Amino acid sequence: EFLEEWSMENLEEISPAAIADATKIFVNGCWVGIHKDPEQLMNTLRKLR
Repeated sequence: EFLEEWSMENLEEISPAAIADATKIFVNGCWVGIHKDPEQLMNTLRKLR
């Protein structure tokens, strides 16, 4: 849930010509989206943990 309100583009609502310069987000094995700013997402997830 938290990833989807933190602006994670899903797999169905995206064009594959905008996936080269984006980070693959996995959760527990399955690929669930991409993201365009992985450091603010990363330390935000850490300070929520």
